Amino acid sequence: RRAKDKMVQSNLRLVVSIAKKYMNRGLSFQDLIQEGSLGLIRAAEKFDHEKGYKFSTYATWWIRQAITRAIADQSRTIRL
DNA sequence: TGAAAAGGTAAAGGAGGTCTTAAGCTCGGCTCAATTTCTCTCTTTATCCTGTTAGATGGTT
Repeated sequence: RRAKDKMVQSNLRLVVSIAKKYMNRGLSFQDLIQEGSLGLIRAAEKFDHEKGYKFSTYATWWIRQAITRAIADQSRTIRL
C-alpha cells in the first residue's frame, strides 16, 4: 500500500506539468490535475519494471489519456 | 195560453291536412388501380471501454 502511495505521490509534479498544457479547454486547472491523478494511479498500477523503461515515459500516456477523456466527458453542459 | 229564449239538427262551404305523380338530382356501392403502414430481416452505425513505453516532474494573469 505504502509503495503504491509513494509512487503516485512523488509523481504528482509530473501530473501538474502535463495538466498545465490544457488550462483553456473547458476544465479548470484544478480539475485537470485531479483527473490526471487518476491516470497516474492507473499508470502506477500497470507499470512494468522488467520493461526497462523510466516511469516518466509510461505514466505520461495514462495522464494524458485521463485528462483528454475528462475534457471529452466534463467540459460541456450538453456533453458530446 | 202565448210568448220569449235557449238549444238543437241538417247543410254548404270553406280551411286544412294528407295523399298522389313527372323532373331532377346525388349518393352509395361496386370494382379496381393505386398506392401508405407494418413487420420481419439485415445492416449499420452510435456509444462505451481499454490500452499507449525515449524523457519529461510547482501557474498566469
